[PDB]
Amino acid sequence: RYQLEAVKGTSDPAMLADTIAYHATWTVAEKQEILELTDLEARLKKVLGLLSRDLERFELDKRVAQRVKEQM
Amino acid sequence: RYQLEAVKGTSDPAMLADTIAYHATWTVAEKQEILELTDLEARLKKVLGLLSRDLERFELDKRVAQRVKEQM
Repeated sequence: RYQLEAVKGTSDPAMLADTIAYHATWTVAEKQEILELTDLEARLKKVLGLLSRDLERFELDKRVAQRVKEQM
Repeated sequence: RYQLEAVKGTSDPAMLADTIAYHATWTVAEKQEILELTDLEARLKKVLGLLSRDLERFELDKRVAQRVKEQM
């Protein structure tokens, strides 16, 4: 994650969405969609919803993991 | 924001009332039934009752949008 922290001076939002949208691997084809999109706010709210479902399933994974340890 | 300039310029409230009733696009028969009523009371109450309904519809569409994004 130093690859984002060295490009903080670039304030181009569609380019940073192409960066962070690349720096998270959910699906290569939807990253091809985002990398080829014209609109910037659409790809920004898309990456927000993707990080939403990602961190939400992370927390569901932690819930199931504690469930398993307690059943142990 | 150039329709708000004709309602913030002068202080005569009848001209402001008719230009707020004109800046809200509606159906022709409702405009004729507003035209049948000579006072400003019932017609501005009708415009209020429809614009508040418009506010409810926009806020309902936004709430449905956020709940659908989280649900999906």
